[PDB]
Amino acid sequence: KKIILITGASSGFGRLTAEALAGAGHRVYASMRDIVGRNASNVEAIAGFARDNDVDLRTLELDVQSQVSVDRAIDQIIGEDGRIDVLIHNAGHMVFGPAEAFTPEQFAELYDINVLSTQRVNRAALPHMRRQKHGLLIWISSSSSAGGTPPYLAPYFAAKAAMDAIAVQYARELSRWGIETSIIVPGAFSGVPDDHARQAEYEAGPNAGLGEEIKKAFAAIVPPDADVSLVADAIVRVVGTASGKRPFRVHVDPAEDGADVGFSVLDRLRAEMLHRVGLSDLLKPR
Amino acid sequence: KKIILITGASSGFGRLTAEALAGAGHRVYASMRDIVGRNASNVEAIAGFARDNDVDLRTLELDVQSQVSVDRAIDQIIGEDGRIDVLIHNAGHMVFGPAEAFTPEQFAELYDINVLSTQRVNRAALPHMRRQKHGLLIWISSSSSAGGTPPYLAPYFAAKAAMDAIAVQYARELSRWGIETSIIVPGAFSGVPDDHARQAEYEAGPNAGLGEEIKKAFAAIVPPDADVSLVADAIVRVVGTASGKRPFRVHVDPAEDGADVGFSVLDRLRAEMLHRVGLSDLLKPR
Repeated sequence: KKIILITGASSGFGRLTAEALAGAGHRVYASMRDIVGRNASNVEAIAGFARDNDVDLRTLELDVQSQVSVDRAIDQIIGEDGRIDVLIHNAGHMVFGPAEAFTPEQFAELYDINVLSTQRVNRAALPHMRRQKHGLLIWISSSSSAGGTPPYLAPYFAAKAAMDAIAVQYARELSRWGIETSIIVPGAFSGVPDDHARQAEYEAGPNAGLGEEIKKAFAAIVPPDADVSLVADAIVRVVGTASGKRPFRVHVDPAEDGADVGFSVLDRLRAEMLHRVGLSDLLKPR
Repeated sequence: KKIILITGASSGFGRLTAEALAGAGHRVYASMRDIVGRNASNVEAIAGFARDNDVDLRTLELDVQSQVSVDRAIDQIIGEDGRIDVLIHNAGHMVFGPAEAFTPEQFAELYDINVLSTQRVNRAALPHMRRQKHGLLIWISSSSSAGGTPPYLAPYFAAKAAMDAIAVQYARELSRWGIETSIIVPGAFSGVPDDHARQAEYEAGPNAGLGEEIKKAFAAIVPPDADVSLVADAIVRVVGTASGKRPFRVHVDPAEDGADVGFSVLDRLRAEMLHRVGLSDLLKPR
């Protein structure tokens, strides 16, 4: 029985994952921003599930955009439980529109939400996990960072691509500390540009209709019975695998956009390089 | 003879590329920050080359971290020449150290320099290129976004990974406007963490010596005669290729870290997806 923290768990993969892990008997902290306001109903929904099923599912206020918020929440868990066994980076947020119409700040904000968030959380949690010389980081990545993708989500896909690159780096840099990494790669199963005038130029020029054309074409390739719970069940299986035998990436992509193939080539090239330079021990947590 | 703007051209690939393009007879704006202070010598070096060789190489103040700076510089070129035929995104900056020891702001700053920079420049330049219905964006990407890589450069590799994802998106989103894209993928041929205490923990724990071990192991695989001018010559060749027949990516990687293989798989999967959804026209500028 593990102590687990998941970020951005108000709904989506985050929430089903927190519930499935708690179903598997773990002590699960399902964290999220603004539990008194914006997420009050989600808190109620999750709390009701936890009591109805008699599982150790707890909700925790954790705003990943605030270091002070993050620090407080990590201190609560450590003061209560002594450690974190599994850290699940899931907080995220996407957008749609012509990249040119998104402002520089918009891209920055996206980075904040999808990447800087993980760094705040890691900088808070990692000191404790490093003292244990043991632990598992799970990152919810995205098939888009190495598979076929639609146009019109650039600030989002950029941030996710950076997030996966960072996950990979930590995997190596934490391995001598005994910390394991597993990256979940979900396929296809939300803001817009602030520059309305620029977007209107796109709509009246050669890209007229492209936005809707993209949404429809990409919706159409998702199997109608594709279920987001597949991701939660992949995660319960990772957590339930013996230490040292966890997969590095798990692909859950009913639309089969190819990230399984892309990443398995990238993963192979990256390992090849570490063998080549005499650093193959970084491929395997101590 | 083309009108060309290159960012971050004070030295490095940027500078040799500006000189080679000017050698090929183009009108080249080699832009950079702070030409009166920090880059005054670089300005002198470049200006001396231009007069000695009698080439149309011009230096231009352009601070990619300032929208006002960017706008001014683009207005100067357009007021002088009427258009930009080739836009070369090259401004960049790297760092080395354990990812945990870099602060959230540090990662943000890196993103600013390596990604938000291109967005400021694109938002300024693209309206003009779109009116022409013609033009070429060249991005200087990095073998690290799809090849074997060292640990200890996470904020940098993250930013470059996002930058490549963005380049790919613009390639599709600009194609109906007639704008071509080519991405240069240079292999191996500089700040540090602000959190000294955290870095000192890494140095005294299980990652003792890893920093130097990485620098030495990765230096050793670069062929001693690998020359950075290979990149400049690849770019002159792209620019000199007929419109509509430019390669999408050009790999220049003497250490052979595998990004050629990684990207050619990713490129294939991405095209496959656009054919699959009926958007294959996005693969080919109008």
